Amino acid sequence: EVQLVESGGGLVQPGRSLRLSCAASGFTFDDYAMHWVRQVPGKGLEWVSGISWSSGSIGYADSVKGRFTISRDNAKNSLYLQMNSLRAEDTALYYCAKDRASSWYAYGMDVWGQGTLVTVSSASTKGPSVFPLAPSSKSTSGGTAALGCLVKDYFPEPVTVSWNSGALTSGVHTFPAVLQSSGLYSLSSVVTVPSSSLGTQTYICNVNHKPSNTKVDKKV
Amino acid sequence: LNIAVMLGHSHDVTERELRTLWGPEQAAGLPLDVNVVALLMNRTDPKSLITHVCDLMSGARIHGLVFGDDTDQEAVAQMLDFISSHTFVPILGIHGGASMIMADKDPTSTFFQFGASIQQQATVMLKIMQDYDWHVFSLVTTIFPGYREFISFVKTTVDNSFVGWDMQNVITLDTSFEDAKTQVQLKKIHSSVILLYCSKDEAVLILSEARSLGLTGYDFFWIVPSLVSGNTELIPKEFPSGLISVSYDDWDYSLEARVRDGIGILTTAASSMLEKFSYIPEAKASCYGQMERPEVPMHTLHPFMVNVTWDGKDLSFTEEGYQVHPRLVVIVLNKDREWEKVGKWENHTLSLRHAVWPRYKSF
Amino acid sequence: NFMLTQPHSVSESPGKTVTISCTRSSGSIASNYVQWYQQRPGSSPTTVIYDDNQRPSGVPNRFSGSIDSSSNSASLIISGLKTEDEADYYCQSTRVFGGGTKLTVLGQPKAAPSVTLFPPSSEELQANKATLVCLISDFYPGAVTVAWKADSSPVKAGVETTTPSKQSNNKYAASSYLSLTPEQWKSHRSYSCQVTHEGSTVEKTVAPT
Amino acid sequence: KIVNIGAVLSTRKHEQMFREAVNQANKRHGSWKIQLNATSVTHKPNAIQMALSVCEDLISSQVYAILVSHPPTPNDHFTPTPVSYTAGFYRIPVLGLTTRMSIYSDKSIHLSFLRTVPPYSHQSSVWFEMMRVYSWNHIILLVSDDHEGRAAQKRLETLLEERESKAEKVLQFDPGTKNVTALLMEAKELEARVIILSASEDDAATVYRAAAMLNMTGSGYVWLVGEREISGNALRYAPDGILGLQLINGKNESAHISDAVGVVAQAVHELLEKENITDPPRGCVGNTNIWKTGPLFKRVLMSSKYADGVTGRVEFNEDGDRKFANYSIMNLQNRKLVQVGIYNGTHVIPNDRKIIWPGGETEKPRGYQ
Repeated sequence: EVQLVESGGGLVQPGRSLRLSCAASGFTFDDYAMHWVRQVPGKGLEWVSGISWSSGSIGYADSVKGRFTISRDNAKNSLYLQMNSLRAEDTALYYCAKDRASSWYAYGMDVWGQGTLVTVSSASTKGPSVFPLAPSSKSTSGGTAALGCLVKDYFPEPVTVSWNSGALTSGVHTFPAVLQSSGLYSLSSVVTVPSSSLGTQTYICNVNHKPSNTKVDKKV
Repeated sequence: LNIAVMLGHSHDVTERELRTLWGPEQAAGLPLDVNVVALLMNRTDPKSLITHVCDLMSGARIHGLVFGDDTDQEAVAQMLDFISSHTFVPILGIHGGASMIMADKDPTSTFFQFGASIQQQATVMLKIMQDYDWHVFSLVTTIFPGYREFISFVKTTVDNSFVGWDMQNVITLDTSFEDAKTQVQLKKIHSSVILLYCSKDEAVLILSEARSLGLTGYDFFWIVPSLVSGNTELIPKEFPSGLISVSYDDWDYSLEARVRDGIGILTTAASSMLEKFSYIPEAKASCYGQMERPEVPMHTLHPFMVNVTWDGKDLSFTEEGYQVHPRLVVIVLNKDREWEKVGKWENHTLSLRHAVWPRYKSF
Repeated sequence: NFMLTQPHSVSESPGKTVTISCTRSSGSIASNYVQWYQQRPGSSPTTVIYDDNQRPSGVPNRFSGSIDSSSNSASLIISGLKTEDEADYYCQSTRVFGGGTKLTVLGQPKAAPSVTLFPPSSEELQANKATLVCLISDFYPGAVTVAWKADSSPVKAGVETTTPSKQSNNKYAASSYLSLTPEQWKSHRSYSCQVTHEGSTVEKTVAPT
Repeated sequence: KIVNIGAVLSTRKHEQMFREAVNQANKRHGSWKIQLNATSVTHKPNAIQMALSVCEDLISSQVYAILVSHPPTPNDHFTPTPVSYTAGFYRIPVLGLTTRMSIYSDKSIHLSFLRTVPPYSHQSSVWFEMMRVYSWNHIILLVSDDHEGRAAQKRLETLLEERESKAEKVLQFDPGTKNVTALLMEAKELEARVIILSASEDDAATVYRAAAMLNMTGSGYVWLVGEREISGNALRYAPDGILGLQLINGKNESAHISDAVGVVAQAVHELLEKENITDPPRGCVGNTNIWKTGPLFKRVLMSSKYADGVTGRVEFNEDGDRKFANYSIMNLQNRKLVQVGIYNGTHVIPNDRKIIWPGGETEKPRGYQ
């Protein structure tokens, strides 16, 4: 039946260029216009550009205008999106869509593609930093205490964090790693311990990082 | 009879002195005395045309109307034909917009022109080619309408007579011919003469393109029909010297004679009808209104307007509505950037002026 | 142009009817068309209803269209059924897409989220850094709004949030981080972490030292 | 800003349908710029009064394109000429809906006129493709001659020249003739038995009743007729087994309007995005200047098209009349009109229904004899 296939994306340093490819199969390639809708992780979708049935009617978004170009070939059933001078905020997937009429004016779309991945960042492995997060000033709700260790600026993924050589595992919560604008990753792991141990018991967090070969123990 | 004429702001700008054809006694040797009224008009819009013609119908009753204008619009002739077909008024044009011959008209119309069809011009070009002994050619044609008749007619004519013509290759360069399709297509044309036929702007573009690269030799002659250069006075710099183009007479056969000839045709037709019987049938009461049913029995007045003589030179029409005996005059360019004349035509012969082409400079 | 808005999230136990709105900013909603998109997580978006009230070949009816003007809006009405069809939604009119709302079927009973706020460490202030840690655990559904306020107005610069993920006991957990400087940390009087859960707001406030 | 599109429709209700369609087309792509208003007028009696109405009621509002339609009550004795002639002066394109006469197929007379139906001459193209499948080669062409014979016969002959097979004696007759048996007798003593008929409505009835008295349709003498030959006079003046043709939509003006505006609206705004844009003249009287951008609008409207609507897939050819039409092969069995097949494009698709030839011989008759 109708199916859209696209690929050819990957991590690219800022200031470079790229050229994706989207191929069709089944439905007639000369009868329906196509668009290029891009998502954003966490947030919603957005519009990028579009192409007419043959040529002549080319549309662009606000920020897209001038930076990227779009062209199509009717012979081998392929679609091309040529871009240059990428920025850090243009990290997202990219979808291939087929319209319903013979033009891009209706903005309608059906039978979306399968997506891809392209990211803009400065690739540089860096060691993590472990900081002691101070707990509440001897204030508790039901006898428990909120204290933990924060590991910051490790990249690639993943990292493994344990407490006092894994002696106690109950009450800990390994929250998922985050991704900020800088491209680094961070997470905070807290331990629920009785508030009577504040100032009388020492808790040490153990951090394991394989890409950077870093192991640092910090006391809260 | 109250046959009326209608010109406007033309070479005969006399207006007051324009009442010289049948205004005086002129040739009062025929019965059925006819009074002629002259009009004037500056612009020709369809609503104005219908209103004027139908008001003249509603006013002093008219058995004919000799038109003639000064613009170059093509649809004026067709509007005139449409008016004639729905009013039973034998309108015939002479000079101006209502002169360029169109295709076959409706059978019930009675609209006759004073021009020459494309076939007559093609025959004149072929006669010149045979007389000057350059019987090799290669046509070039754009997507301009009416090209199918020209190509088919010339192909049939070459294959119908002996002479010994050698048609090299027909090059039908279509579309906008912006940059690419000109060069690839215009690569096998190497004949002595070309027969380009297109629109004025298109012809200028092709001639300019071929001047630089394609064909600008001393014997690479160019022949063009009348429609391209039927107005003159807008010669471009791209046009080379020696643009042989047969055209309907403009520099002779003054309008004062054309109107006299038309009035004579109508008067002789009326006299023939009077000899046949004494009916002088009416034309119409009012063109608009609540009246829609036909009133003419078959044609009222039509078959007696052909094969009609005018005491000397004779003129006849055909079923399609052309001129059987045209008076086309062929002109060429020279060093003064103005076509004076070269030869003329006749009943069915050329009678050229220059014995041998004097090897005119291409540029 | 304009900005298309819709409720953040909605939940409903199977059997009843769910309602989703999509409110126009300026101009009549009838001036241009409206369509909705169905996408399951990890899959590709596909059309469910297009051109006001229509269904493409393959849609099992059920879902119905509504472009009732009311207060310049356009709603989505679905007959009573949950099954496995419960995911995010988007309303698109012209070159603009909606914020995005998800359908959360009701299984286990709901529980209030737990929010803990960690002020930046003193040792962090030595390195000219100040990161606020707001942690959310054991909440359902995994769709909350987290923002930071400088005690008199929301602040969006430098804020970070984590998408909720499925945990062991069929619940969700997340976190949030805000990067600030020690100069701005002590410039304001207090900072708050606001979390909204199904119309219920839980807030934690912290002060320097 | 605001652009206008006139129309000349048949009845009052069709005006409401046109307004609804134009509103629907406006609602899709109306991001500022265009608003695409509409102007309306109804058919009027006479012909001169009609050509005056266009100049003072339609051209008086800067119409970018006029939209003609066939009159409801009268026959083809009043095909719309005046709209083409009056609007052709300013080179304002006019879109035809259900006008089929093969005289507008050329541009020597009608300078700017393009329709959405293959008028009559494209029926000849079916004769080629249909003849090959049923195994007969030699044909005789029996055609009328007012204007259809000069076109319908010419198109088939020039198309059959590529196969290097030539048709047999192509006879003709004057319109509205009686006692044509003398002309038909010459055709009786010939070779091919696959006589093709293509004439007018009243004329075709004369041939049918005359051929019956000469026992020319009894066995193995197959017939092939056009759409108009069968038409509405097949109830009591037709033989058994004539394979006619019928357009799949034809008189469905409700659908065509919803798609005629679907191509104009697509193309008007594409032209609006350009450098040299000139509006058309405001009034007929006082102006004699050709619309400068008229040739540009005609070219783009003729090429792109491609609006996928309810009538199929519109795609204009190089000179007007839309190509790629859906035909249907008819048949006559006991004064009935059972279908036999379907023509989509460049290929005839047969069916599962057996057909009856002129004589009841359920087989493939041999044309050669």
